[PDB]
Amino acid sequence: TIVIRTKKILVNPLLSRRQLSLDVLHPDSPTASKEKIREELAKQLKVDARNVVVYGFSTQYGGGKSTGFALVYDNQQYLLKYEPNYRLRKVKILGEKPNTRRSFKELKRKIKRTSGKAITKLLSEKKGDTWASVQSKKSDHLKNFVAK
Amino acid sequence: ARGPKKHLKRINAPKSWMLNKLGGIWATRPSQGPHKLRESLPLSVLLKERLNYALNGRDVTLILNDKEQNVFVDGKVRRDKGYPTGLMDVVRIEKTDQSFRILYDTKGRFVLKSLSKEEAKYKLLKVTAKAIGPNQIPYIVTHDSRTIRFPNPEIKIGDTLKYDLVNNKIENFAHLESGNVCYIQQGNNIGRVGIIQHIEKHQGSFDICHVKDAKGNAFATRLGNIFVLGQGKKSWIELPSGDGVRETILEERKRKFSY
Amino acid sequence: MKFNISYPLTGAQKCIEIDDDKKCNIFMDKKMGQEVEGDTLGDEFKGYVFKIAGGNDKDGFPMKQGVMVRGRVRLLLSEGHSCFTSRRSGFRKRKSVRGCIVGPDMRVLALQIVKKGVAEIDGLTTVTLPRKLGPKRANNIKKLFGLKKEDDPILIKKSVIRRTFKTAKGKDRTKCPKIQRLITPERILRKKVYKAEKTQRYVKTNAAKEEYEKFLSEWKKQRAAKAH
RNA sequence: UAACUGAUCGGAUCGAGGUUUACCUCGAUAAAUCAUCUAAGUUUCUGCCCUAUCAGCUCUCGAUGGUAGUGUAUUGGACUACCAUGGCAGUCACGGGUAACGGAGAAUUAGGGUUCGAUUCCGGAGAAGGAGCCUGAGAAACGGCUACUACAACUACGGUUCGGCAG
RNA sequence: GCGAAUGGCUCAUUAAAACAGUUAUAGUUUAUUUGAUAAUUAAAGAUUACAUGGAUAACCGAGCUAAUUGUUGGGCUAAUACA
Ligand SMILES: [Mg+2]
Ligand SMILES: [Mg+2]
Ligand SMILES: [Mg+2]
Ligand SMILES: [Mg+2]
Ligand SMILES: [Mg+2]
Ligand SMILES: [Mg+2]
Ligand SMILES: [Mg+2]
Ligand SMILES: [Mg+2]
Ligand SMILES: [Mg+2]
Ligand SMILES: [Mg+2]
Ligand SMILES: [Mg+2]
Repeated sequence: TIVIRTKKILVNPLLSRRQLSLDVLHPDSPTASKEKIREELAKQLKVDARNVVVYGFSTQYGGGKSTGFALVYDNQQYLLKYEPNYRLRKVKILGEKPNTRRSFKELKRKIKRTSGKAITKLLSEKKGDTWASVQSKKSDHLKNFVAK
Repeated sequence: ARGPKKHLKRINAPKSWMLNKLGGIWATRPSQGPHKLRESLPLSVLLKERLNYALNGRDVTLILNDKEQNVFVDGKVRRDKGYPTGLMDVVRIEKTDQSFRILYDTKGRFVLKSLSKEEAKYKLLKVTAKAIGPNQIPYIVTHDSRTIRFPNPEIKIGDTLKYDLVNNKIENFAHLESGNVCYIQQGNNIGRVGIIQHIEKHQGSFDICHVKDAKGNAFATRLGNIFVLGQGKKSWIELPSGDGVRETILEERKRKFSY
Repeated sequence: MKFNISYPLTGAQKCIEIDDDKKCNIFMDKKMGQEVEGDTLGDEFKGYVFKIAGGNDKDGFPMKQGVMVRGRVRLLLSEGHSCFTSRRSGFRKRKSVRGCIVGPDMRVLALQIVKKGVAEIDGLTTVTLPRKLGPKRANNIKKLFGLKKEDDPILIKKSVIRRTFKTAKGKDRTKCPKIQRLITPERILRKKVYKAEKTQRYVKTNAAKEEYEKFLSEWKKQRAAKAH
């Protein structure tokens, strides 16, 4: 079985979450997948699964333990407003970050070297995943949510 | 050197912040403000390192750009990540109603002194200059860069006013003389607290004062680093708990580990 | 030689070719910003008056005005010059420019119709270019729309031009400009509040001054009564 | 208290929430003076390796000082006019050399030493070589311009380059 | 508007020079920060304050070069721009 000692607990109203250090004891088993650690933690603290973010796990040498960290947001509204985007992808909420640099710098090339009309015509074609689209997928996912 | 320097490297950031040697290249360069760069504790460190309310950079930004107005210094809102919260300032976090005072402990690192509500109204101010202003209006200036008008005329230079931050009205004051209580803002004697024995003026340059504490160890420091804590043996502030008495490492080890 | 002919009212622009050395003898050694009879050019130009507004070299070089020489000269162009664009604040460049004086080395001349004669060239008379971008500023509306100064702001509101157009998608849409300078309640409020700030300044200062004064006299009464 | 200049400033700018809307409550920003922060310019005292096959040095336009100016952000021979004859040197001047940027430091170390520090930090300097500028609060900027010396890229030869790896 | 004067690179120059530790600025400059001030808008002229005036870019339209982040003429309208 998985035991979870919950260690250092800071109540953070500012970001409206609880910050957590975690100790997982898995004496007979491989390092615990985050799905399981999430679920066991939620079982302990009575909150929703998708209200808890679990991160940064270190199994020690010899394999009885892992130490990790957790976050529990008050509402998934906040959680959806605070966690950064690569994390929302780990949780499948957001998407892929496509290849930015190359595009952006060749666009920089062409943009610098012409004037307004053409510039706008290039900007229409930019490969970016817009901040608009981000907040849109966030809101939409907040609209597809069901409270526990 | 072509003008102003906009960066700060972690190795060069003051020891008082207790930053990790290995934590990065840069640290946060304190903003121009009420306090000097070396006497600054910036907000970003106040939140990230001390309170741990912010885990990283992004987080700090979140707190200080959130429409909700989370952090207060001397009653006034601050949204600037590098705002130089200095000595004697009262920083207050609206969400938890935590009210802290910015201080140095005997080891010269920055500390947040938890204050109850009655403490948090008051803040200690130290007179820098005293002049007649325009229109023949007497004025006074403070370490936190206040300018105070129509001061009580008895107030001399280098005194300590007790300032009501609700009323913006100086309440009581005391000056630098034999027999008052000090805190020491800068020195190898930084953080120590004591009764002024006397003051010697050398008049070319630098005037030195001597100090005692509750235990009876003498100190000395230049006048500039003395900050007055009230009249008598009583201080108008709740001190971080050393009470302002330095401990020999022998004393430290004894009391801590029972040797 | 090639002539780019623009005329201001219609907003007419056409450009013309003349291979006659004899026909182009006229503009030779005429400085820019000069008046030309159109007659000596061609028959369709009978009765025409042109202003020589500029031109271009064989190599593309435009003529700067006031540079008086025929052919190219190199200059140091600071900001606020023709032929120039500042990439940066203080910016200067060595540039090759064409002089004011028209030689055969010029491929192109820019011509401004001043007085059009009897002769009728198609694109001068044929065209009427529309009015896009009506007036924006409040007062400019009032003027160009013929309204009184004493008049109500809502009359300015109601008289602003509408734009109506068909989207490339085939949609039907209408766009309106915003009036700048407009007198609204908000402007007046802000004004009232600023004047308030002032009056508060000297009021508060006065009250302080008097508070200090009376406290003073009390304190000296105590101070001197401590002396005896 | 005289006058003087008008080439200082003395808000024709923006949001938001609203008590239902003719009035409140929060803010954004522009800018002058004085403090304050930040940084700089200059600046006091003291301290560098080898060399005498360097013993005198500096002063025809500044060498040391004095005067009026001028210039500068300011002080000053910083610069000018006049005046004086000083200023430094065996306690090493002046002049060479350095496969010399200075420190924080590094390798060795009984003790005393020896030998390194181009290189994480702080100063200083430079952007191929020299000079000169623009604009700024700050620049002699160099991922700014002008010229020359020496070079780099296009050219239809007439022209051109957002030409400068000690990023 | 603001920034581009930080950062990054290199050690060629440099022997009281730079640098270091100690000072002075009562001999100065400082954009952005924090605090505090502000009753008179010189005179002549002008004077609407329920708020003044003329322009220009983007845009539309016509061009020049073999050539570039070159720009030339023409028609429009904003500003916390310029008065
Ligand atoms: Mg991202
Ligand atoms: Mg900042
Ligand atoms: Mg002094
Ligand atoms: Mg409203
Ligand atoms: Mg050496
Ligand atoms: Mg360096
Ligand atoms: Mg220095
Ligand atoms: Mg390289
Ligand atoms: Mg030498
Ligand atoms: Mg010296
Ligand atoms: Mg025009």
